[PDB]
Amino acid sequence: EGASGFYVQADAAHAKASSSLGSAKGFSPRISAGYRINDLRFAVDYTRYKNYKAPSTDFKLYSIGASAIYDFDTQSPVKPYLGARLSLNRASVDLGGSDSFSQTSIGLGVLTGVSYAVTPNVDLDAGYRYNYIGKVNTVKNVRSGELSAGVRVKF
Repeated sequence: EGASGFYVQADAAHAKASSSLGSAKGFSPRISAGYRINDLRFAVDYTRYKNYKAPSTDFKLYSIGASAIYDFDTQSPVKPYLGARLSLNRASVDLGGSDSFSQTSIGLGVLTGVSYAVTPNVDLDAGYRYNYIGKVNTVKNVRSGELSAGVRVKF
């Protein structure tokens, strides 16, 4: 109805990916862009997961997501939040030097966390995301948990 407080955010994340085959640990840098309407934040992000240590079959995970988030007001620069995320997900496996990708899978996740306002234009953000990514070319019940820390600049 009237958009405002456009912004960009970068996060670093410790992640755990799981499936019916097992689980693995790694890192999940994220970049997003967004804005506020009403008291809601909307954002698009690109995330890419890598293993710390490569299993016999190494892989990467990629998503592009759309998030809707509610920020709780307190009497303070500390602001809890709660949200939901829809995503398009792919996996990668290296094959003679080159990545080869899986089909695309729709994912559904929850996000929560806390922001701190450093100044009226800059926030720090400590978060948890959980994503149900489902079935990625053969492998079942793919899911991830991510703990993150980032910076948001509302230009």
